[PDB]
Amino acid sequence: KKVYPYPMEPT
Amino acid sequence: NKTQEEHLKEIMKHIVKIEVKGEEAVKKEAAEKLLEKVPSDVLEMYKAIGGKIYIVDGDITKHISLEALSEDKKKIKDIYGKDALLHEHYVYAKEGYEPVLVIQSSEDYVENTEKALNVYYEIGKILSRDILSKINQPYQKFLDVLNTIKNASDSDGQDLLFTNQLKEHPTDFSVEFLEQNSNEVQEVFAKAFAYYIEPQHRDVLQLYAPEAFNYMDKFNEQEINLSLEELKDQRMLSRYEKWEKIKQHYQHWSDSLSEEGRGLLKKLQIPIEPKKDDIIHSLSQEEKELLKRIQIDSSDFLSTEEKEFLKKLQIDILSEKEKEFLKKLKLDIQPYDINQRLQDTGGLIDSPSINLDVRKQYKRDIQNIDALLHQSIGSTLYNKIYLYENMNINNLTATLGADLVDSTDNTKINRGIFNEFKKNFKYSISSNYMIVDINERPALDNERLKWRIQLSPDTRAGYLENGKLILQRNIGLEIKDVQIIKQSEKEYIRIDAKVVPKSKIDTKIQEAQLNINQEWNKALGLPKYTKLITFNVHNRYASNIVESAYLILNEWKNNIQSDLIKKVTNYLVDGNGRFVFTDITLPNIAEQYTHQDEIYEQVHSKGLYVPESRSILLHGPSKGVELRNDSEGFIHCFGHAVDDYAGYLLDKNQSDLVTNSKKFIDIFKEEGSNLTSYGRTNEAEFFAEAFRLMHSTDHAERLKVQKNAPKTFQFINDQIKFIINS
Ligand SMILES: [Zn+2]
Repeated sequence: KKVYPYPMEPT
Repeated sequence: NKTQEEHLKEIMKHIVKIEVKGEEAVKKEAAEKLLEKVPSDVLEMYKAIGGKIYIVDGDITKHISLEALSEDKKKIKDIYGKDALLHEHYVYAKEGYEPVLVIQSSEDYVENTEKALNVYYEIGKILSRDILSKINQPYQKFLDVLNTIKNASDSDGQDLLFTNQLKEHPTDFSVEFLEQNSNEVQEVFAKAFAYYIEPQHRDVLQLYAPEAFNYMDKFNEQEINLSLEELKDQRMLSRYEKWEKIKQHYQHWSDSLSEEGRGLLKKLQIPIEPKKDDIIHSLSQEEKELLKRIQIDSSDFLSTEEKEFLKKLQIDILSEKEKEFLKKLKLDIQPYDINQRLQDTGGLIDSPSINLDVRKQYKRDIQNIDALLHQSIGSTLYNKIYLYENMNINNLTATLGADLVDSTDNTKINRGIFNEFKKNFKYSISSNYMIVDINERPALDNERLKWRIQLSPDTRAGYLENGKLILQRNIGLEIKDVQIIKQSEKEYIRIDAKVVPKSKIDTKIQEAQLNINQEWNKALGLPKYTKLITFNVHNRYASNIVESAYLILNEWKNNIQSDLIKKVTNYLVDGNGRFVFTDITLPNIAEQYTHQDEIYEQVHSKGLYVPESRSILLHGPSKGVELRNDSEGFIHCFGHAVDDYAGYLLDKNQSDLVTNSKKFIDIFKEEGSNLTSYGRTNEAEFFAEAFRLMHSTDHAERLKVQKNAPKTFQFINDQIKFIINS
């Protein structure tokens, strides 16, 4: 089952 | 007709010293009628710095305080710049750690509007050289007024206030200028204050220099009270006197606090890090062996900080199942931070984004602290009360926070990002507990935002020994001013705000939502009353999350085929989709969580598309894998929507992604590494990334897909027509 991310940039 | 005049008299009873020969009935009456023109608060501020006003007879240079001036301090320049001889003039303000103001005498300050001006001019001098200089003003705010005048239509305004020194200056007036020409800027401020104070010359100032007149008007009508407040903040006694009354007011409250009471407030200030010992203990041989063979670093959904702790677990003692493992440890290796939980959920503590046990544990502590903070600040020992808080801009907008500081001079703030950040900041919300200072205090290196909050008698708070207050959650805040200020040879953003009923701010957001749908439902041909766009706003940069939705959608409209939109966003609306613009973290929006199987199958990021709900979620505060703005993020996520509708039209018996097709998987087999590294992740991510660049606002980014992703630019385009025509 899935979804479509778009991560940020932490450190 | 009330207290205003009372302090006028008191203040004047102190600083004003009349020493004349003629019956001091009229004399003492003169100065009264003369200084009543001046804003009350500048009179008390002179007091504040230890200033005295002297109404003398004869040659003013013949008074005690002045006889100690050199040769030069005797030759001045009137408001007009015409040299003079002190022992001939009628006014003078001595500078120095012991300031004084000497005014001759006459009942014609009524008539000689030119002399009354000079006096006011001098007072003005006091205000910008003696008073404001102590709190680092005038600053950028006033530099702006100054520049608006030089580089403007009519050259009169300059003629009336600027001098050749300023007049002939090549460029604008930068902070560096004001710094090594303070005398100059201070003078201008004085003349403006003068013309504004003297009721006759006021018109000349509003006629030939309105920017200036407006500035002085707003300043002497309100913003001056905040100046006094600032002054007071630098005095040890003022600071301690204020702290004391507060301490007193909450005296009973504190003495009654239990041990648990202090316990709760204490953790609520320092989070409990997870102890390696427990972590290991709850593992399995299965999971613990994987833990060694696992290249923890090889994962890319773990932050370096988290990844760090995760490594230390190996020293102390991938694929599907393997990564499924690391999705749980992520939830487990998180600090127990109560304030973080309230911010992440924006107050929705029942959000099933974490393990049931820990959730309960968070609810109890919160319900409890909610009862501890039951006494409001409202007291008989004081009226307006300003509290202070130092913030890190990344907390409001990581994208802007990224460029807020001048890359070269750490002490300077980039004016570009400033106006952008200042843009739509009209209101704020606080969902966790705001910890503030009774008196302002220096901030951390990564904190360039300095808030100055006007509390409400109604606001509940807890008193802390160290001189801080812990405020109640769910606070409503209205921004009243935002300017660039200098403090400790470094530049910060002062944010003057006022506490108001959270309901009031929420209603604004509610109406805003109604409006934004009554508008786009039209522009798309959707039934007048559909729930398409949804604001899930709970944190400190609220208003911006709202005003940004509008601008994001506009760009999504001006870069994509209207017929491609309608077709797709109709599919969405059919499965009850939503365009969610929020400041809480994604793993806390129903549109995502109500569909997950496991809580550890949650995702947080700039944007995210959810098939099962057919909704696009966009998290405001963050900054996605280098994507200069919210716009691009929405659009990339729309690509997923399109990849959804596309593949759907294939064999409706089972909606599948067109990006799954045998054909496309091949386009990715060779082109997938031509665009962005992020698009290189997989099909659907390559499709949305490519889709995005194609419809970029920068054509440059468009040709980039055409001359590097041929078969793709073609594939994406087919689909579009496929959809449109179907
Ligand atoms: Zn994506």
